[PDB]
Amino acid sequence: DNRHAADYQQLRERLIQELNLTPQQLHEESNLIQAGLDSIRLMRWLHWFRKNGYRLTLRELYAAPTLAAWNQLMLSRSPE
Repeated sequence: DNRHAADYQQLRERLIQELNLTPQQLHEESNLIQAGLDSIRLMRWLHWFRKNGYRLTLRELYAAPTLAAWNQLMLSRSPE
């Protein structure tokens, strides 16, 4: 779900080619550790969130490794 969160869409739009994932392998419920998202990607993305002041910690992206989680961590801490 992306309204202001549409910023995350660009994170994700890149994320598709980042591991070279198929769209059927990369929808928001798709597991990122399952797709093989290395921790550098994981740690690269942290800066990309905090870029717009988005609010999450990488510990949460490991805990629930799905695009949806990283994404909803924006909306669930401020409705946007």
